[PDB]
Amino acid sequence: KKGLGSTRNGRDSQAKRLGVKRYEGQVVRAGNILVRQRGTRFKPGKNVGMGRDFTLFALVDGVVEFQDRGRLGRYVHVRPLA
Amino acid sequence: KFRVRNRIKRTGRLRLSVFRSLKHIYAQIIDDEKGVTLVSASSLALKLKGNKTEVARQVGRALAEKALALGIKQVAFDRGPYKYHGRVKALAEGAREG
Amino acid sequence: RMKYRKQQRGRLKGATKGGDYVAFGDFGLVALEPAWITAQQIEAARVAMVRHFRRGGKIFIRIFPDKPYTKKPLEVRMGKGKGNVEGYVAVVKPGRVMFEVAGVTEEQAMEALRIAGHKLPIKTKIVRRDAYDE
Amino acid sequence: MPRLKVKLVKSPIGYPKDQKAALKALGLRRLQQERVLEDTPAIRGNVEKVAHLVRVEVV
Amino acid sequence: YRLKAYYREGEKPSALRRAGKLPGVMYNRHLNRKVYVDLVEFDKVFRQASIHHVIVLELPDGQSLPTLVRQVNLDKRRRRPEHVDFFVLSDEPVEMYVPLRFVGTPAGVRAGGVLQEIHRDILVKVSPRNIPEFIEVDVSGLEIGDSLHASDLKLPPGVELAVSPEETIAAVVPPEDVEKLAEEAAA
RNA sequence: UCCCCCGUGCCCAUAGCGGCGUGGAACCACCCGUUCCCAUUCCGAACACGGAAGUGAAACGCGCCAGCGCCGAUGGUACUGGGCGGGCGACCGCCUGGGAGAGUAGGUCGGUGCGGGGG
RNA sequence: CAUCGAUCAACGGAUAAAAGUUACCCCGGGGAUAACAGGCUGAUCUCCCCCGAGCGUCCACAGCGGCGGGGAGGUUUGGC
RNA sequence: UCGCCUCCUAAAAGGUAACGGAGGCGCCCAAAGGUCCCCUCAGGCGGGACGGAAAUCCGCCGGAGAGCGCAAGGGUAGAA
RNA sequence: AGAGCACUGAUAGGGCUAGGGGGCCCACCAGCCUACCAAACCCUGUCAAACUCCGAAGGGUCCCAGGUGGAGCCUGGGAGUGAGGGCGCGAGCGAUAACGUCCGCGUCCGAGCGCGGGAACAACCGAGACCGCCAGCUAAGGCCCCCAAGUCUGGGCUAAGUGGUAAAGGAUGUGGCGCCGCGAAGACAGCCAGGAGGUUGGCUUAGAAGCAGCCAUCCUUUAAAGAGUGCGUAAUAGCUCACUGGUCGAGUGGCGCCGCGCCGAAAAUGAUCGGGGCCUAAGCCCAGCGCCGAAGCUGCGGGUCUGGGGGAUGACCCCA
Ligand SMILES: [Mg+2]
Ligand SMILES: [Mg+2]
Ligand SMILES: [Mg+2]
Ligand SMILES: [Mg+2]
Ligand SMILES: [Mg+2]
Ligand SMILES: [Mg+2]
Ligand SMILES: [Mg+2]
Ligand SMILES: [Mg+2]
Ligand SMILES: [Mg+2]
Ligand SMILES: [Mg+2]
Ligand SMILES: [Mg+2]
Ligand SMILES: [Mg+2]
Ligand SMILES: [Mg+2]
Ligand SMILES: [Mg+2]
Ligand SMILES: [Mg+2]
Ligand SMILES: [Mg+2]
Ligand SMILES: [Mg+2]
Repeated sequence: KKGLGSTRNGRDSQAKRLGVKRYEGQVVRAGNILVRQRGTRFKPGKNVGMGRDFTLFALVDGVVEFQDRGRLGRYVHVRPLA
Repeated sequence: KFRVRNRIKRTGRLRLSVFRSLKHIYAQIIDDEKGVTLVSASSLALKLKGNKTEVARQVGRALAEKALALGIKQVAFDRGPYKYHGRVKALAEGAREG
Repeated sequence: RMKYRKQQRGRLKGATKGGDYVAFGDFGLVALEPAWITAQQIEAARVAMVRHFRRGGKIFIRIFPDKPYTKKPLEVRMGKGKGNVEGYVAVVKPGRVMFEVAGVTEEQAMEALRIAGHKLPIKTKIVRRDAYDE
Repeated sequence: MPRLKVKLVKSPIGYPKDQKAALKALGLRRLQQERVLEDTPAIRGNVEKVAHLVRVEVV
Repeated sequence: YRLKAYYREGEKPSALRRAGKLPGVMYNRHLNRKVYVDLVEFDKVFRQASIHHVIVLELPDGQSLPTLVRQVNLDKRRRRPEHVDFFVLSDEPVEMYVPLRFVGTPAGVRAGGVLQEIHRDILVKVSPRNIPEFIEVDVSGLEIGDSLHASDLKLPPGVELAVSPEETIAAVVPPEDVEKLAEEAAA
């Protein structure tokens, strides 16, 4: 019954929690993060912004919204105000 | 082609988009958000002479006169495809000096 | 071919899209129930048609084995079967037009498809044509 | 507008978790239990959610 | 060719789908009416009517409309139709298909060959007034290796095309024999 | 309030591609010269200055076509919540909600806000 | 306070410093786990058949059944 | 094989196992770092002394199919 | 999921065409045809976990509203658990085997081996058991006997014990449907009469007269015969095939589909749906009323817990 041993295909990597964090119409505070992502899939809009890892974080307190610039991408903004 | 239209749109508002043609030079002060123009300084649309460089230097002094009575102070330049050199400097260099 | 190695399976779900209609041909063969038709009954069904009529006709195979088989050899459990020891198979669901031919009447072709229809694990129904072209 | 009266003739055994928790929201604990409420469409959902367990009458 | 038809409305499709009826719909440029028709009546007629013959509908509104099929949503699996689209003709131009009745026996068939009527029908540009029946082709001087495109065609009066004259229509292919299995399983 | 031109912003191909006509009064571009600011990994090609010999050919904006491209219903279907049924088997069927994809008729050679100049 | 000495790679790292044999063996437990069988399957095995290209002096079927296809048994080799 | 990275299995929030299917890392860059400015590919067609299917050039077509150090994925010429 | 080919790759046919294969220009080194292999591109029709121009039901999150549930939150004391298993589904592995395994959702056993149907049968079906009662309603499932309840009513189906376990396949089993041919000028089956010359068609062989193979896809006298549907032949001759006539006398044939059946189908102690036994319905399809049924619900009684309520109260009294 004694057979062979082994291949090469069991390696994997561990999870990165890739997602939109806060969603549209969610109250967010200051500094919060909104989009953890790979690249510029959703782009930083009004009162948003990103460093290094494409991380959309609110510059200022407000409400989060989505608008679709079809061509120009997808944009997450911040409605400060109230 | 344009970039710096976007570069300013990051920071504040108050686009001062300058158009330069071979005999003409038009300089507005246009605000986004509301997406509406304001001080529409020009020369070939005003009445000034035609020596180009030393003509931009005066339309540059117009917005100052015209705007400082409208609640304006905040510079926010908008070089077009041009390169901050000749007429665009003279157009500019009178602005804050005005 | 060129492809790349081996592939999972795929539960033949809805007896559907794997389906067609007699295009470039007179009469054709249909599937009453699904299976995994192999690159060895096809040829076996193919040559069985030609041999019925020497010098004649044109047989239009319309399925292709683009799928890997996988079998291990008597061992235990490790890795995935390299397999292919029978080769390649073609995903076949009902309604599909397996074969269809042209070049003779029917008394010389109601059997050529009747024959090869016996080279299949699945029940078949010869298609006349029915000009229902879409 | 008339109310909503619902009776139950089936048991929540062999049926999922949320399906049960609705019956708590509607207040169904026993057998042939009669909870009569106000035909509000938010509530109708959980009746539409367990339509097979409960019997519905219009009052 | 005459053909009774009926109306379906707020009912449900699969209903008289069972009882032997058949659902459909008609449309032009300013009307869309869900309707239904008998199947065995549709199956009696369409087999030779096809996507070509004159199609008339004599609805219980007394109306009698010259129309055409243009989509057959057959039941994939179970060789039977399920739904039909109807185009309301009028007078304005229209694209449609015309049979390509080939005539004679070709030359390549003699020394081994079979006709492969690639397109028996051609999308054309024409008027409902002018309803051609077929476009004959003297396919005969064609041998094992001689094809025929949309270029090689004599068109009836008042009819023009919308496909491409750089397309294909028919061909005579070599046959298949048993002496050539050597070129196959053993190589 | 409207029409043309110029700068520009939004809706993101019912704006795009190709072809066809028009526009030069002002508009803008081509165009003259590189003396000075500036500049080309050679070059006034481009960036730039000075400017009126020439023109709307280019490029550009405006109107027509529908060939490509795009948009695209209704209808019906696959599929699927959820409840249920049949076959040991691969799988299939019923009911109530949801409802595609592609294919059809059809539509499309953009729409709009601000300022400035000229009507 | 700033910084250095890591295949501590068995990479949350027992020590700073570590390989084997036992059938001369023993102990504590495990069918949570292998051989013999009981059980599931039935890939292979044995038997059986369906079409029918051809053999059989002429002719598919007296007897034979290419390429294929579907089954019964659970006697083999195996899998669980 | 043991740590870490990319895709699927991952059943459309995250996450998900198997001695499942496929591939990488233990480096590197004083410029591959930041600021300001200029420029925008691969490929194809057709002409071009070398070479020659493929050398630098030129006209057209060319919206991303090139490039972004290394595996893969996301992203991206309205630049990175 | 689905579907599609616009990216990644895969593919059958045809087409036009870079390259090469046969053949001439037989060589300046190029060229034309091509039942040849072949990419670029197009149409026809497609394949995909690591393809997506699209795209769901569902899924997650914030707001609003219902929702008082042993909801949710916070602080602290204490534990236990961290081997699980079954079934339905979506995948991977495995042989589209395994009462095999690794995952996800949900369910249940474990902790419900406590009850009722499934003959028996932990997780299949119903249904959460606080106790008592010789009370009533029911779910699953059942109604000839063990075995409580219609040998119930109407309408079909099958002659095998199908029911009471299995295929590809064969068929002249049976019933229902639809699509047509024939026929009073006379049709299906039977019976009588005739059934031929050109022609031993051309190639083919020892031979090919129809019966070896290949090929096309003739002319006739006659009311009617086809380069012949089988046998038979070595080739032949012989019969019979359809076809014409008469006979004749109340009808006939062919295609496919479904509803139910037949065979296929051979194992080891003794055999059987649980057993008997069954318009032989006590089996299958449909419709209707009725009945039995579990600890589920209801009825009365008792206990205990949480909460409210009565008392200027221990206790007791009420209701959920
Ligand atoms: Mg991120
Ligand atoms: Mg319908
Ligand atoms: Mg005027
Ligand atoms: Mg450690
Ligand atoms: Mg010793
Ligand atoms: Mg062993
Ligand atoms: Mg047979
Ligand atoms: Mg055999
Ligand atoms: Mg950089
Ligand atoms: Mg790059
Ligand atoms: Mg799929
Ligand atoms: Mg609330
Ligand atoms: Mg029991
Ligand atoms: Mg109770
Ligand atoms: Mg009794
Ligand atoms: Mg036996
Ligand atoms: Mg025994």
